[PDB]
Amino acid sequence: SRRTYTLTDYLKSTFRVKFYTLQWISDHEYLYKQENNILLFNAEYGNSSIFLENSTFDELGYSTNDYSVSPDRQFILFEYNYVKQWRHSYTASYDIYDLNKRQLITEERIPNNTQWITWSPVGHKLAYVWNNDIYVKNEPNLSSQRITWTGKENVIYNGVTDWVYEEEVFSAYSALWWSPNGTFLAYAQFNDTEVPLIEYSFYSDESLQYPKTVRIPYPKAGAENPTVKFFVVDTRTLSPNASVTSYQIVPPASVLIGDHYLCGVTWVTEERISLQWIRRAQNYSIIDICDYDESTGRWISSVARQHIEISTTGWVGRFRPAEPHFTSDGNSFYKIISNEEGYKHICHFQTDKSNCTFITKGAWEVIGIEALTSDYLYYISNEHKGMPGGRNLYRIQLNDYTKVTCLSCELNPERCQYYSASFSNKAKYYQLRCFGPGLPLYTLHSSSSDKELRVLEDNSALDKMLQDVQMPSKKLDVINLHGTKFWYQMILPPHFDKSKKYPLLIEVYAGPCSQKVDTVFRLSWATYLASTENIIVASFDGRGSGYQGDKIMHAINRRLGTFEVEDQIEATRQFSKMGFVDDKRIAIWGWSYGGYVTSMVLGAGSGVFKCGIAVAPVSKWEYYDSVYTERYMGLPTPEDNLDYYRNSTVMSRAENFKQVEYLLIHGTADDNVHFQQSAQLSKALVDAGVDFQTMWYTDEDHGIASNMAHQHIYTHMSHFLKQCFSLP
Amino acid sequence: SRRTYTLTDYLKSTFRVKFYTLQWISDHEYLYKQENNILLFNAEYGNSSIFLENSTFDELGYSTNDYSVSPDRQFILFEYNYVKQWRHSYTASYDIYDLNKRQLITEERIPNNTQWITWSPVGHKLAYVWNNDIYVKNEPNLSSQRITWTGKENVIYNGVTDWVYEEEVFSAYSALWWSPNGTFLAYAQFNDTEVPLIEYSFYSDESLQYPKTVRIPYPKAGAENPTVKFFVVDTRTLSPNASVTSYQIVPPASVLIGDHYLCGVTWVTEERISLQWIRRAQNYSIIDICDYDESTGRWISSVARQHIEISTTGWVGRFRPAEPHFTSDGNSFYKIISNEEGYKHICHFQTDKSNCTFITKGAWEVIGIEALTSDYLYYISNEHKGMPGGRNLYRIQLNDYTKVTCLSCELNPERCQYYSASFSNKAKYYQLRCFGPGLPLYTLHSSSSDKELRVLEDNSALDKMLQDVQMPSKKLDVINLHGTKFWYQMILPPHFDKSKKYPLLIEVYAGPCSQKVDTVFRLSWATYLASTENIIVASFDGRGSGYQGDKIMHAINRRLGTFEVEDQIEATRQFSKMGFVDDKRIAIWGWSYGGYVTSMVLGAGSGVFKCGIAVAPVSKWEYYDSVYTERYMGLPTPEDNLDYYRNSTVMSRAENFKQVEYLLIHGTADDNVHFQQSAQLSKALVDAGVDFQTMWYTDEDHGIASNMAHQHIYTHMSHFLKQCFSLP
Ligand SMILES: *[C@@H]1O[C@H](CO)[C@@H](O[C@@H]2O[C@H](CO)[C@@H](O[C@@H]3O[C@H](CO)[C@@H](O)[C@H](O)[C@@H]3O)[C@H](O)[C@H]2NC(C)=O)[C@H](O)[C@H]1NC(C)=O
Ligand SMILES: *[C@@H]1O[C@H](CO)[C@@H](O[C@@H]2O[C@H](CO)[C@@H](O)[C@H](O)[C@H]2NC(C)=O)[C@H](O)[C@H]1NC(C)=O
Ligand SMILES: *[C@@H]1O[C@H](CO)[C@@H](O[C@@H]2O[C@H](CO)[C@@H](O)[C@H](O)[C@H]2NC(C)=O)[C@H](O)[C@H]1NC(C)=O
Ligand SMILES: *[C@@H]1O[C@H](CO)[C@@H](O[C@@H]2O[C@H](CO)[C@@H](O)[C@H](O)[C@H]2NC(C)=O)[C@H](O)[C@H]1NC(C)=O
Ligand SMILES: *[C@@H]1O[C@H](CO)[C@@H](O[C@@H]2O[C@H](CO)[C@@H](O)[C@H](O)[C@H]2NC(C)=O)[C@H](O)[C@H]1NC(C)=O
Ligand SMILES: *C(N)[C@@H]1CCCN1C(=O)[C@@H](N)Cc1ccc(I)cc1
Ligand SMILES: *C(N)[C@@H]1CCCN1C(=O)[C@@H](N)Cc1ccc(I)cc1
Ligand SMILES: *[C@@H]1O[C@H](CO)[C@@H](O)[C@H](O)[C@H]1NC(C)=O
Ligand SMILES: *[C@@H]1O[C@H](CO)[C@@H](O)[C@H](O)[C@H]1NC(C)=O
Ligand SMILES: *[C@@H]1O[C@H](CO)[C@@H](O)[C@H](O)[C@H]1NC(C)=O
Ligand SMILES: *[C@@H]1O[C@H](CO)[C@@H](O)[C@H](O)[C@H]1NC(C)=O
Ligand SMILES: *[C@@H]1O[C@H](CO)[C@@H](O)[C@H](O)[C@H]1NC(C)=O
Ligand SMILES: *[C@@H]1O[C@H](CO)[C@@H](O)[C@H](O)[C@H]1NC(C)=O
Ligand SMILES: *[C@@H]1O[C@H](CO)[C@@H](O)[C@H](O)[C@H]1NC(C)=O
Repeated sequence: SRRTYTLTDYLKSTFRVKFYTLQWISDHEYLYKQENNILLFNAEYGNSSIFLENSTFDELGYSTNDYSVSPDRQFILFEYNYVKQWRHSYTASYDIYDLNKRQLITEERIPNNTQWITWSPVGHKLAYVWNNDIYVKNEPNLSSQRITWTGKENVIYNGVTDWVYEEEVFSAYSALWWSPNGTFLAYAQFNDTEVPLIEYSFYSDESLQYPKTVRIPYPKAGAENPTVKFFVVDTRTLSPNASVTSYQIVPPASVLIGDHYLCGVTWVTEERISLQWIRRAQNYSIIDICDYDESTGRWISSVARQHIEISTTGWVGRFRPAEPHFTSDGNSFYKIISNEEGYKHICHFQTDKSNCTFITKGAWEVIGIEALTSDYLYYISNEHKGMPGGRNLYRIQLNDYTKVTCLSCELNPERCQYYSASFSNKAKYYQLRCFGPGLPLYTLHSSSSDKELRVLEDNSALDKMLQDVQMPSKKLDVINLHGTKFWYQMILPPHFDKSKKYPLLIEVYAGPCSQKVDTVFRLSWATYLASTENIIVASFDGRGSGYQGDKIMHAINRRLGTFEVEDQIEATRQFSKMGFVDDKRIAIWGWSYGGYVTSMVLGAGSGVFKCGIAVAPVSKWEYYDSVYTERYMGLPTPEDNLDYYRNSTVMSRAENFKQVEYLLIHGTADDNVHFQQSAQLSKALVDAGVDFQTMWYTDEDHGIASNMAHQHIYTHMSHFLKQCFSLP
Repeated sequence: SRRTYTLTDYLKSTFRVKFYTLQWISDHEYLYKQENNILLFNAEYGNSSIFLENSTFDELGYSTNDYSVSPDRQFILFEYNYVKQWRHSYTASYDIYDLNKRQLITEERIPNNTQWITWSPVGHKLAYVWNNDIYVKNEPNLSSQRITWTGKENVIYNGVTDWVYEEEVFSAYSALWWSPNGTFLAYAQFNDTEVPLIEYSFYSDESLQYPKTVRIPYPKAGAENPTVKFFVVDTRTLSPNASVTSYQIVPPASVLIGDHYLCGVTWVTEERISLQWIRRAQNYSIIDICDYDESTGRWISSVARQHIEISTTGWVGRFRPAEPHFTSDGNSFYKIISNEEGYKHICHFQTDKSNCTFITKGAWEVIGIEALTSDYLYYISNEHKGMPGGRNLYRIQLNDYTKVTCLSCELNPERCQYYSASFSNKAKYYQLRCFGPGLPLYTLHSSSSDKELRVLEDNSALDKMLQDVQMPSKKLDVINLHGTKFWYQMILPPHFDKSKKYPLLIEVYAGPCSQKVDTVFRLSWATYLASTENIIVASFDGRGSGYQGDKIMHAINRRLGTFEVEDQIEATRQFSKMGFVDDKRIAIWGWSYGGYVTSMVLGAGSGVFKCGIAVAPVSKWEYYDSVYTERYMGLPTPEDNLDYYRNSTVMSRAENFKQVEYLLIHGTADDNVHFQQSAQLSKALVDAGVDFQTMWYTDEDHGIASNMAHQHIYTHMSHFLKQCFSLP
């Protein structure tokens, strides 16, 4: 009877998955925009009430908003006219609306193309970056004070990151931080003067007669990296006829020595800030906790307050060293690190002592610290049921590491095994976000009573919608490789036959510290491949993956393209041992690093895979950026690791592609994995006499994210997989 | 029984078609390279002597790619270190060899990276371009003397064409012209200052960490074109401590009025030069025969000596206006222009009388004037058998235009219907080149008795091989469209069997004045397609084609992408309704203009074609260069032809692509038809939700001619074709 999940279902998001985004604005109240009106919900009394109606969002372009209400609740910031740039970065326009007089501020408006804006932590101060320079507004109707005058396109960024810092270090565009009471505003300046430029054509609209050339300061492996400086402005003296009072905090000697990176900024107190630096190698990190000298206005550093974290078996942290979470008095902090066993656990440090005390242990890892009060610490880990692909919220008593309780494990054990949490201030309440394995579920809770104050979103609407369709099922199991058990998952077609034979599709990412296998509910292209095309879609996290301890994650240090690729084969090999797999029809695919591994596996000449598809794949690590590549492969010089760079390019394996049907896809405007990568790859194959297929996407970036492109690629990839599989 | 001409035979040229390349150097002697020796033959006598032993090459420390002997037979130029640029342009290194003392002149050498070099018509002077400047060397062993100082990269070219003059007007990279006795040295200077730059990426070898951005001053439709200046230099006063004596010849005012092009330079005598200019709108052209004034050094022009040529139905010439052929004395010249009946024939002009007299007439055309003596004039036309796709050599008596003799018609009426010739210095002898339909045949003839002195090359070898292989047959014929007789050709598969239904592939170019239907013998991809895959390959010349009169050719003036594509469809539709054609399997493919035409047809929704391949297609004329585009479309403004520009793009037909299988190939380093053109086309298709196949070629250009690429694209297109035709 009932239907199957169709490609059109997937491409037209006909089966919507709802979520519940809120914005805490006190230890017990939060804002939520419904339809278009911001409502203020009180978590302590359960009552709510419109904060400002739908009738104030005057569309000044096309669509609108995202909002930000000043901590003092006297003003509200409205963003619209959003112009996307890189992954996190973009420009937009802002309008400040007075919540008192209840009028839109027209005098001293915020510039068109602001790159970043933000309220001070308290009161209603503003600090924004426009044309790479920092400006501050003590009042929404006053004139801003220019803080920096060095701003310069493609060269000097003040308050916002350059391309590589946005992407591989901060995972954000923002590079300014207000101090708790708004006394100080800290920021970072990036200098790209010596950073080479990546360049590519961007054809624009059909009517543009000459293509334009995009130029971006992008450091590829080995290249000259951008430098950085850090400053702390004392906003108290900001006046139109006064000078900007500031101080430059320089990194510690152990780091100044050579090329380094600024990777973390944490305000401990108004008089204390914490900076986290890392040498360019990324196996030596350090935390420098600076104190404000009242009598001189300078932030003094101290050996007693510095904390070195290093890695002798790989790199520090997962994707970057863990951030420290300071206590209120700032005299001590907690930060995740690797223990003697190689597992990521919480360690307790005292601001001025170098030895710490782990407050957790186990054959599991703390995913990240979430909230900290004077009595408890709330964190996320994959301990529960020993599944590295699960996430639960836990609370541990600071005065007895014995009293640890799981606050989410048994709320809905079958439907919910993957949470993320969002606490209020002082952490007296929290939103629980459940992403699977069952339909997503958002609920609010009290921290004291641990009770479920209410259901914010249950997706019951999607539940109905789905009971009428033949959904596939997702199973997570285990196989052993090298005496170790690695997890895998398979999306199984509806009424999963049994011993009958189905074509297999490995969906791989496998980048370092990644995790493709999990209990997150997803409605993806695989869902359709299984439900409608009856294709099994497996995934496997072998060596290099994360969340299972450094032993597994650092297996690929300095040798990407080896184990993670090899394990994808060994596992698919076993998958074919199983009787429901049609070994004559096994394919593989992946995007980005998944594109790389897809290609490397297809280039292995293992005889196991029939066809593959790589999308925006890395092909030669020397083409990728410094921060990411150098973290796992070191420098591409003969005195360092140039050898493993050389033998891990996809081109080196071109002759074997003759044994498989290959589909290579890239977006011509990929600022991330430059189209260049695929250009050098197809050339090698051409030189090698290998037939394959191609698909370029004019002006699409790393995401091939436009609607038309999105639908095109999957439709195009679908026909390919079906052809290779002899499917109608 | 016998094998078939296989795809591999075509790609690796297993079957070589020999030819014979000689260089005349007198009226009875020509140079010929044999087994790497330069031999000097003697016409009539037939004997030959070693002019330079191949042992001379081996002593040189490099691969001598080309040679040139001084007209006085004392020196020989050795071209090596060749480095191709555009279609004609390229730089090289040169060594001058002293034939008398048999040494390699090693002092005051020619610089490396020479853009162009050439001997004076007599003696052994040299003129060369280097760094966009002109240098003159009187003696091989003496310092050269600089002539221009303005030469600047991508902006000022002295003695060599810029991108657009090379490709569109001169079909050459040289812009130098020695006078008959080498007294003067005429040269054009090109200013690209205000011409926009086309920018694209060149990836180069894998080791290149960052791609290189290529930039060419390239004028696209309606854009600022480069400007030009002509100059005659009196080399006699050339001395290190002396300025340069030069006069700038400006075009007649009727042309100077606005944007113009210099499209011809012909020396008549040592004191008379003929320049040919054209207006940006190529429907007005004028010849200005200038005389040297000994008392001033000026080159004076006179209204009497000016001949205006214009078209009311299209543009002047076939691609450019025919060039004037002057008489020894210089008082009269012969040039091809259009009849009052629209047919291109030879008109006799008086150097100072505005009227001329047509010495030839009919419903056929003269392709070109080959030689001119004081009694006879030799030309090539397609009159024989009223076959527009044929070529023969004719001789006409200047004293009586009634006696015309066809020198090639009856030499091999069955094997040779397409010739081209080469005459000795005074036309005392001529080499006839027979390119089809039989195997190419080169022969030597004496202008006196017109008897065949000997067979230079008959390809007897090739003839022996092919008899042992099932070669397909090529039949030319006619059909009627719009009440006219348009020619076509079909490469029929071996042992053709009317009654049985073959798949049909239409190979099309269709560019204005083009000719796909001819009698030239060609070992092509179609040969393989028909001999092996049993697919019929046909070509059709409809409206817009050339060599059939202006009424046919100018039909698409100002409306490119209409009648000619419309004529391809009507024609196929007829072939479709024939018996031996399986209308359920008809494809069409093409390159450049052909690619554009293939696309416009596929997107016409005429339902005739199943699939199509487009290689480096034009997609929107505003993207192509001005000289060529503006010649058939005029200017892309609302006051001109902007409207036919607008509805002639391929994008505007993107939707109809939902009805056909389409392959889109394009070199990413195509400087001629920019990649942008396909980039824009795919984007349109993707935005129209249409699925198609793509294939980019890293760094290949318009010809996609590297040996590896060349093979890949034909193997690729072969697969695609076989799929679509349901062929195993
Ligand atoms: C430099 O030039 C000399 C010519 O003086 C080249 O010698 C030629 O070498 C070829 C190959 O060994 C000879 O070809 C032979 O021709 C006979 C016909 O008489 C044929 O039966 C054989 O099958 C073979 O093809 C050729 O006779 C000989 N010189 C002549 C008479 O043309 C020499 O090869 C050249 N050196 C190089 C490497 O360029
Ligand atoms: C690059 O070369 C290294 C060195 O040979 C390869 O490492 C070896 O791989 C083989 C086959 O998988 C193993 O049996 C050896 O034990 C490895 N030796 C060492 C020293 O590690 C590596 O696999 C190659 N990597 C790529 C990208 O092909
Ligand atoms: C090439 O053409 C440019 C104009 O496109 C010439 O530049 C002009 O030079 C004159 C005198 O040097 C100035 O008065 C003008 O202002 C310039 N025009 C512009 C807009 O640049 C240039 O001189 C030409 N080059 C040569 C050597 O002929
Ligand atoms: C020579 O070509 C020009 C350039 O196209 C002709 O003039 C244009 O004619 C079209 C219509 O045919 C008009 O739409 C344009 O506005 C005209 N532009 C100009 C500058 O006149 C011109 O008529 C042709 N000369 C002749 C009469 O043969
Ligand atoms: C561009 O638009 C013009 C105007 O409609 C088209 O010209 C006419 O096309 C129809 C269809 O062939 C004919 O019946 C008319 O005789 C054409 N002539 C004119 C002047 O109207 C033209 O075909 C379109 N070109 C393209 C490439 O689509
Ligand atoms: C594709 N996955 C591509 C090539 C490997 C690295 N790639 C990225 O896009 C990364 N920048 C992803 C990423 C982002 C942020 C962090 I911290 C870590 C990885
Ligand atoms: C493809 N054939 C492309 C688009 C039409 C013009 N094209 C060219 O490549 C031409 N530049 C070829 C050409 C060159 C010189 C003359 I005179 C005429 C045509
Ligand atoms: C909720 O109701 C209480 C009264 O018990 C009131 O003090 C408060 O203002 C209300 N808060 C909201 C969010 O409406
Ligand atoms: C504004 O909110 C109301 C609900 O109170 C809703 O009915 C209306 O459609 C919304 N208009 C929009 C889309 O801004
Ligand atoms: C940026 O760095 C360059 C050195 O590469 C230096 O000359 C310049 O002063 C720096 N700019 C700033 C504002 O720090
Ligand atoms: C700041 O200086 C400007 C002119 O330099 C002056 O108009 C203004 O009054 C000064 N600010 C104050 C309030 O002193
Ligand atoms: C950190 O990495 C560098 C660069 O690869 C290496 O030379 C250095 O010895 C490492 N330090 C360690 C492992 O402590
Ligand atoms: C042909 O050329 C040779 C020199 O290679 C010469 O000896 C001979 O006399 C010439 N033949 C005649 C008789 O003209
Ligand atoms: C000019 O010629 C004279 C000959 O008298 C020579 O001595 C002088 O060096 C020359 N000057 C140059 C190098 O232009």
